[PDB]
Amino acid sequence: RYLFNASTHKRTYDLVTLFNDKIITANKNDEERVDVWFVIVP
Amino acid sequence: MKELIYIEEPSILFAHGQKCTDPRDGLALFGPLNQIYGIKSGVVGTQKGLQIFKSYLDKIQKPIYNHNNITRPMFPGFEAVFGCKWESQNIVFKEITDEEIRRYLFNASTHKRTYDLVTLFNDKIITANKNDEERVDVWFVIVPAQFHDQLKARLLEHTIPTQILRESTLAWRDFKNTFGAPIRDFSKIEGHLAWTISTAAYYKAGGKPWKLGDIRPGVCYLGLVYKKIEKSKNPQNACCAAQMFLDNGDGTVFKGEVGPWYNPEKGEYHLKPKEAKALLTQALESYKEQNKSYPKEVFIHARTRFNDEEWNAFNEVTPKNTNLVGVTITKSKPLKLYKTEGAFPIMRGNAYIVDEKKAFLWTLGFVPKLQSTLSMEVPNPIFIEINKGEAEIQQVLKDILALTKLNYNACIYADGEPVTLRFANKIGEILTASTEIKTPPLAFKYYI
RNA sequence: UGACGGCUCUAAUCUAUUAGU
DNA sequence: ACTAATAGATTAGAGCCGTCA
Ligand SMILES: [Mg+2]
Repeated sequence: RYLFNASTHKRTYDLVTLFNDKIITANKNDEERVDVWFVIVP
Repeated sequence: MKELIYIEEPSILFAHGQKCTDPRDGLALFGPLNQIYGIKSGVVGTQKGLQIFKSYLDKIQKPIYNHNNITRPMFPGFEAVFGCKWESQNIVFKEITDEEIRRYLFNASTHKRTYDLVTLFNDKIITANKNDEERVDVWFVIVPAQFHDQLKARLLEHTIPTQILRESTLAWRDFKNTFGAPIRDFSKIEGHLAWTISTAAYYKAGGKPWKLGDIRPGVCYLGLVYKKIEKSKNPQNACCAAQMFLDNGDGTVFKGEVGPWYNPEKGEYHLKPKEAKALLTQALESYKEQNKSYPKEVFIHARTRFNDEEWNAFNEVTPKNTNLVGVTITKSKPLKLYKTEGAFPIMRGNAYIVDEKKAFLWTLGFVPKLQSTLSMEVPNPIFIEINKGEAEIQQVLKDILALTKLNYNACIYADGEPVTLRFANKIGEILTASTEIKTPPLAFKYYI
């Protein structure tokens, strides 16, 4: 949800952990070979 | 004086969503399922390896024949079967030291020489991957024994596909002996060699040749195996699980659960009580999150009878409405049969039921269309037993045969044992080379 | 390590008992 | 309460050799 500009450390850490774990799991789990990853952020 | 029940052979799928039996027929007729626009290679070794590999690669593009094409279909051409571009004008090459002062490798200190050579190769590959701008997909290694084991173990951390080919495999023409004859004559199975290398290269580049389409939903397959290791106190750890075979709304999956759970005892090949829970706990959620639902029915394969307390612990661990069955497969059981007439053996797919649980099954019987038998001599059966669990015997007997053709490392018509145990065994010896590996990857590409 | 199969020798724990200091 | 010697019956490594007359 919205936690204001405060807790900005947690604010960036949560999102970056989510994206990083998603990318790492995709790289180490899926079978199809990929070359580039285009990240779309709102 | 008992009738033997015959089970019809299952079928596989190919391009355009159509069915067939032999993978080679589908390849020569419809090719692969998914398509990759091409592959970019990369080679390491000596310049002799470079010229030999280039010569062989340009030899592949033209069709080749077999001694008796009915026994083995002909190879029509790499681009014909696949249409995937693979040329000999896009190869990168990193030179190796060639003076080779340590020419005494085969008769010297094994550990030091192996560590030095594997360090050299791995460091060169890492430097090439982390420095050069040009992209790479696979790597072929040519070398002129506890040797190939360490090569993949250290590189497993960096998630890079790899392949190794013997120096005598490609240029077998001049590989003569003291008599002068080739030591590994390949004058009859060159087409099948091309088949095997081409399919291995296509898979390891990210292409999926074929998938099953005669499977039922709500089922999961699993297997376990044990291997011997002695470092300090002989901890018979093993317990290297494999296979998941889950089914989402559409598709096949071969991730599996990996990690060497430890059995500290000496001869207790039976699983530890503490480690048992973690295996099923790590197996369940992988299917759950992909398919959004729990697996109603599950399967367990093995190769050794296990005690009761592990089964109990699994029973409390397993969720509601899930049946647990442990299927034991044995290969060394003398049940030599004989066809009454002719110089010719029995078919494949014949099953013999002795009781409610135990059974004898054949896989190495002649194909009706191959005009010959896979086994060199009269084949021997395999024994199937159900230790614990309640289910229908007939569907289990027919279902194992469906998993006798998913061998991606080769293009044989079928393999005796189901490839689940083969995958687990293959993971075993390659994951135990180095004990410093943490969180191993969950893909079959890197170590096959 | 091309991959499969058929073989050939070597080793080892778990039962249940005996002889044994 | 553990140390040797005979069996039945499981259970795992390695090493050769052919490739379907
Ligand atoms: Mg291989």
